[PDB]
Amino acid sequence: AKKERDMDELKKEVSMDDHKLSLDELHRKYGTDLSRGLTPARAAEILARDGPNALTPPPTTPEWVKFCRQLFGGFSMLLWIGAILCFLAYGIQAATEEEPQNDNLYLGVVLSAVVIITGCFSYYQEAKSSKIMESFKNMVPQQALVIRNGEKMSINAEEVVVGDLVEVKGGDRIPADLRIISANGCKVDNSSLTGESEPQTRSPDFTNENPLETRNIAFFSTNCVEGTARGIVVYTGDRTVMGRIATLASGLEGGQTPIAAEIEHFIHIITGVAVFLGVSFFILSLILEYTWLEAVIFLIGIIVANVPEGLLATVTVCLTLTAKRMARKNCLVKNLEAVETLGSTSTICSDKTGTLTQNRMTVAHMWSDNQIHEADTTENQSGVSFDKTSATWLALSRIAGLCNRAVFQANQENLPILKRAVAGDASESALLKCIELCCGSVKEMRERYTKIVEIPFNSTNKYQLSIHKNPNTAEPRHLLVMKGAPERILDRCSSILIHGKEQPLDEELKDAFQNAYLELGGLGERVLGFCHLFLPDEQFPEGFQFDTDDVNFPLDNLCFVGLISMIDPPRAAVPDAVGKCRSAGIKVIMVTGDHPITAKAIAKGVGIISEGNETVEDIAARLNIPVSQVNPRDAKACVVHGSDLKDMTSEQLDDILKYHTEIVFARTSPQQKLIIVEGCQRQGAIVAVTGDGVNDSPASKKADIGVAMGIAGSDVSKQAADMILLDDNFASIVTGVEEGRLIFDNLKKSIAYTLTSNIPEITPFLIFIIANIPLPLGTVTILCIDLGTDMVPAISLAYEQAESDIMKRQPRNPKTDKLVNEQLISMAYGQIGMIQALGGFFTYFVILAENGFLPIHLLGLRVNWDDRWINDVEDSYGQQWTYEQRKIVEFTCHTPFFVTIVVVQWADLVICKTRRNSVFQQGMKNKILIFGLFEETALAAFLSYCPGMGVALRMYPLKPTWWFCAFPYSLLIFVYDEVRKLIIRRRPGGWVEKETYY
Amino acid sequence: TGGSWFKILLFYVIFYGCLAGIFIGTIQVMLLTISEFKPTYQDRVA
Amino acid sequence: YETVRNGGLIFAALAFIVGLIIILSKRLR
Ligand SMILES: [Mg+2]
Ligand SMILES: [Rb+]
Ligand SMILES: [Rb+]
Ligand SMILES: [Rb+]
Repeated sequence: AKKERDMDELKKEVSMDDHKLSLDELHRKYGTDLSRGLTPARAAEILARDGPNALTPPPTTPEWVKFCRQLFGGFSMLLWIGAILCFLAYGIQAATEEEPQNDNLYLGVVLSAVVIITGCFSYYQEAKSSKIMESFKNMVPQQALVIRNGEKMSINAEEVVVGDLVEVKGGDRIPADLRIISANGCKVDNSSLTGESEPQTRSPDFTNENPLETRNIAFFSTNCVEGTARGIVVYTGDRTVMGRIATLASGLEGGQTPIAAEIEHFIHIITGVAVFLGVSFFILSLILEYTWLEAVIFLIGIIVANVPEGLLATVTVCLTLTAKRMARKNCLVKNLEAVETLGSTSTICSDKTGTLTQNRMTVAHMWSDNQIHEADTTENQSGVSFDKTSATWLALSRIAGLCNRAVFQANQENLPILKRAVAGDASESALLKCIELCCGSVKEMRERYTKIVEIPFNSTNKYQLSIHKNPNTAEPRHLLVMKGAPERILDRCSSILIHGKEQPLDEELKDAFQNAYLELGGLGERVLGFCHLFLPDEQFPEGFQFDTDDVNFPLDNLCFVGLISMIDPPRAAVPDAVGKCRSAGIKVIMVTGDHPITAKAIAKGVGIISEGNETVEDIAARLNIPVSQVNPRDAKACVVHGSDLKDMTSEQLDDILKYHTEIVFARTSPQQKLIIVEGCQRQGAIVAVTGDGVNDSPASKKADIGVAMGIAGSDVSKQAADMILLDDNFASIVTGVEEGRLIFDNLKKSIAYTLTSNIPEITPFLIFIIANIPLPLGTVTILCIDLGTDMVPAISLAYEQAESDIMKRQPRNPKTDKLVNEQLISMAYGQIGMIQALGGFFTYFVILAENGFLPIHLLGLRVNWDDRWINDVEDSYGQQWTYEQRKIVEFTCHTPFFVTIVVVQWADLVICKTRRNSVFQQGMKNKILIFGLFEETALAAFLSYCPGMGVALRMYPLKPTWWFCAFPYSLLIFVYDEVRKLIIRRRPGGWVEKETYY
Repeated sequence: TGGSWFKILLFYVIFYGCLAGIFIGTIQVMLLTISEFKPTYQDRVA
Repeated sequence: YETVRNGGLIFAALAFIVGLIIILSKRLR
């Protein structure tokens, strides 16, 4: 129990193992009889010492500390310091808290609830996101078969101590990490470690890449697929290899979601002026020239007139939408903010197998007729067949079909011939399936030609054959067929097909053959040799006795029919969907535990790599590695084997990582995927990781945004990811980077506006001090614009569509190009915020003018204990026009000002609708906005004539003009920025205007 | 913090410049209609 | 005001009623 650079940073290493030691040494190390087992007494003696074989979820179950975020949440600080300060107002009262009983106390509880509610949105933005170890610890088996003091007994995996030997049958999960001391035909599936699916085998002895690749170790998560074995627990639970990971890909934390970290840099700037004035006036004004209760009522105002009550709660919605928008196209989202990170994304990291490729051995090509062929390497799509004409294939067809042990399980009615259930193995089922796209059903073809004898698949001696009886009662009555290593097969024939004929083998074709071979091997697909023979009759009469595992019938001078290559093909989309991410300047990289050859050949296959392999020019010229090669780095890309990444330093990676666009590290340990991701991140970037298997877990966390794979993924890989493609359509990454980039913009617009109206809300109280000209705008009135009026329009902005070929610009850097900034503030606080100001300030006067205008008068403290005693401009305003002297601002002015703000907010909510295009040669079809712009303007009126609540609010203004006042202004607005946009344009590079573009 | 941090301010007062007279005028022509010395509107004792 | 009483609100219902009658009408588009 030390620091973190150790408790969760001790995985930058991998090795440290003893399995490359004599059974004697082993036995001695654990002091355990390698066959009688271990003593039960000794058993517990160790469990009560070492501690149960099982994982333990991280200490976490807090459902508050996260809810209670608002206690800093957004602007809830000032709100709290405000609604507490304005909760004091109702206190500092004397002669029976008069009307101030209604006000203050209420504005305190109101601003009070606000904070609370402004939190639920500053909460639903980060739904309880956790539970990895969950699945991991749910991957260990329940029972376990281990040998002790003699017999073999079964018990709870948890009870397996280090040191004893356990037996594992095929189809069970390996109890713990163990070094097999003996086995028989054991084959374990290492998916969850290598990431590859083809079964590996287990030998009691051996050695190799000392720990992970030696055939004498079995791993924690993995499971036995066939055969049997007995080994000795070298590591238990939390201490295993998958334990180290299970722990790592759990206790590790990502951090700040870009978009969500932008919800910071501005929350500060706004909260910067939040006091620069806020307190400034409390001081530079409240100079004992106003009563305490005055300053404070003035304090709690600017507060309210500053924190955009309705805004964060807005972005929340702006997110919620672009989420509930992508989900209709699948690629579900578990964490909102992610949505706008996928757009800020600069680099993508992908698990080749399962993600890019579909992970299913499929026939890639064929060499029937001295000519190459390609097939629908897809998930049933275009390309369509290779031919299917030439009788030659006809033959090859059956071969692959008969010389096969494959089948299907349930009835599988679903036509997904390719998505159906296999039995045998990749190599073979790959073939079976291939012979179902066409040539009817093999099951029937298997019964067409009945099998009488078969020589088991490759038995070290390469090849596999079987003799069936031909029903075509004309030519031979016995057809034997075999396939095996391409080399072997060929070099044991004497004649090969051609459309149907049988020209003899020789030098001529033995060439085009080698070509096809090496020419196919190059693409990195496995190739098999197919051939058959018709055993002559006068040599084998019906009923002839063939001796199974014994020489008896021909083997040489057979007929070579063809070549077939299979591979793990790229998904349908993957091909160009990658290019699209490039179209968008996004860098990619292949992080795979599979082997080099494959990784590269597959990299080239999906654009990940174009022209300029390093180690190739090494041969394509100055036949060497160092020399005029290495240094020159004349190579734009390269393939890095994990074996070497293990011996590299921080900067060493940096170099390799950012000195060329290799896009491919192969054979990598889980940790490595992450250490790789980290390295990408440490260079100030936003990286996303796409995976499927559990080996990704880690990298699917340190990664800014993580993309699982729905079905092609582990019931964990997903638990660690942010996005869950449920159609595995790897193109959604693009239909996600776009939709994300959209909301970045469609948020500024949505935000700029949502606060420009902040100005028209402060100024009143500010002037309200410089020249005691009666509260133009009311506090209880402010909480009714950002949190009541501009609501739907802020939201609306979000729906606003594009503005250009977005996927044409480099990823938005994250250190410079921010969200909120001068460009914005200047153009929304110091420009329009002002013009709006006048407007509603102007209306303030007219609202008094046509009643008792003091364009030169006014400027005076309007007490209320006096009652009548004074007035202005030929009047007697008192108890009658005192209750009333304010009815010109309360029920009025505030109201007309109020409406005027709305009224200016129209042209705002249209000048911010676009960021660079005249609403003219630009869609003005935001159905939502529009029907809201009215749903706003209207509420306004209902809130201005609402027969009752108008008490706790304003009053009946003179419809004919108590509205149009600001109207003269809304225009200038619209007219103003409209020119600049057109200004920004005529002069593209722009000057002061584009310099203060936005 | 900005090359010629000055111009940005210059074409900033001119703004409040025009933005001001504009307030003036809208307020001028506003009065050019108030009335003859100041009208008076619907308010009475009770 | 024997005018904008039961008459200034009907005006507050010409662009609101287009909220659950016309905006709710973008599906039959
Ligand atoms: Mg995988
Ligand atoms: Rb505000
Ligand atoms: Rb994450
Ligand atoms: Rb605002």
